[PDB]
Amino acid sequence: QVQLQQSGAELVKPGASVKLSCKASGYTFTNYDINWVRQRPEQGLEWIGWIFPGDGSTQYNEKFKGKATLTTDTSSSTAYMQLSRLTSEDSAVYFCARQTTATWFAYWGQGTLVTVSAASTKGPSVFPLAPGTAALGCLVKDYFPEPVTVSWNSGALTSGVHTFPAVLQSSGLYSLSSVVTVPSSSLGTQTYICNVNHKPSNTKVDKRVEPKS
Amino acid sequence: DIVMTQSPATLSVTPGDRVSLSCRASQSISDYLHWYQQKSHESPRLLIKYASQSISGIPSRFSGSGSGSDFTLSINSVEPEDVGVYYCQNGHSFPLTFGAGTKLELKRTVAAPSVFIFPPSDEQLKSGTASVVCLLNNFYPREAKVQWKVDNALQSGNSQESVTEQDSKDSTYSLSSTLTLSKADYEKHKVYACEVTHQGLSSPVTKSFNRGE
Repeated sequence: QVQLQQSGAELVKPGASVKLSCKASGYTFTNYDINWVRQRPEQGLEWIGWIFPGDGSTQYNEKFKGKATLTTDTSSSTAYMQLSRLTSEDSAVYFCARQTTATWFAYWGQGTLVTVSAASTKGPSVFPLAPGTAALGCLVKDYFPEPVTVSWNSGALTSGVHTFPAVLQSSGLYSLSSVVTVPSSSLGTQTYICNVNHKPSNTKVDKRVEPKS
Repeated sequence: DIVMTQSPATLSVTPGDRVSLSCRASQSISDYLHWYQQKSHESPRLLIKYASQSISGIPSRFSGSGSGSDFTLSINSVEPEDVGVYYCQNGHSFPLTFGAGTKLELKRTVAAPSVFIFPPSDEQLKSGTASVVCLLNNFYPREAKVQWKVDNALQSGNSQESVTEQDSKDSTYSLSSTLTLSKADYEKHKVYACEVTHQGLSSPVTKSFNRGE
């Protein structure tokens, strides 16, 4: 039941700070270290440092020292990483990971996306795409920042689904597509609802997609 | 320092083949090398700890090799589900470091795309903007050409594109393209079309619609 749950995505003004969180479960939090790893967009893994929640002893990678700070909280079984004076280059996904014994990590968190920008958060617009096989979907347009989660029929519909990576528009906003192929005869019987969630703007939208006329 | 170096950045293989992925530790690290698999939108997964030691739960076809500096990750008989990026990691000397990654592609028989075109929603049109979306579904190889035509006027620079990660089951790709126009521009034309060229198509495929029809 070894579970590492990281805090939600972040948007950060340059020069400001953010404290990411990693909560542990399924094991005795006190015993094993917790490492932090950064993955910049379309790139590889860079190590940041570790911390022993048993006492609080930490050692860092030291290009991340005037940048990263690691703490723990035994009473809540949670590790934290404060990122200070952030630059647009610090925009990345930040993973936490539990060592068991040595330098290898069999257990990772899901990762936390951090976007460094002066821009404000804007919720998306959800538009219907609408069509033996038929295709339909949702256009999740003009939001900031990443990410957005998209599911169909509250998760009940996964087969035939394709959620495409968002593209960055000239406006400075993201636009995303999510489609699903279904038989055309079901367009009258079955209802189709794409479930869009953009937590940076706290926006949850359920859009039913229909043929017109 | 230390530097891990894996070297083919990308690799395309047939299911059933044997795959060897190299990792050059720029300093003797004995059997202290670690392999990770990261699939799209996922945290890394430990495949092999210490050069060649097994990891519980990991399929038997995965194995490690090497010592000192040069290392090898091997997949016995590769499966479609082995698509993804493969990282190696220094497990000997801090600062812990990662190789740049080798992305693995899975070959399959050529599959032509299914093409679908979607008109702008009246809901979006009210906002003064019109997005037209062209869907290319389940094709191989990845190389595909999407051409937007408006009243036989070739469109360039006013569209954005986005391809999915290779499917873990059928090894196909899907592509989504959005042609964006102003409300004014959109209503001043009739025939909107996306032209698709692909190795699986004997001749280009065109899907279209007349605005307001």
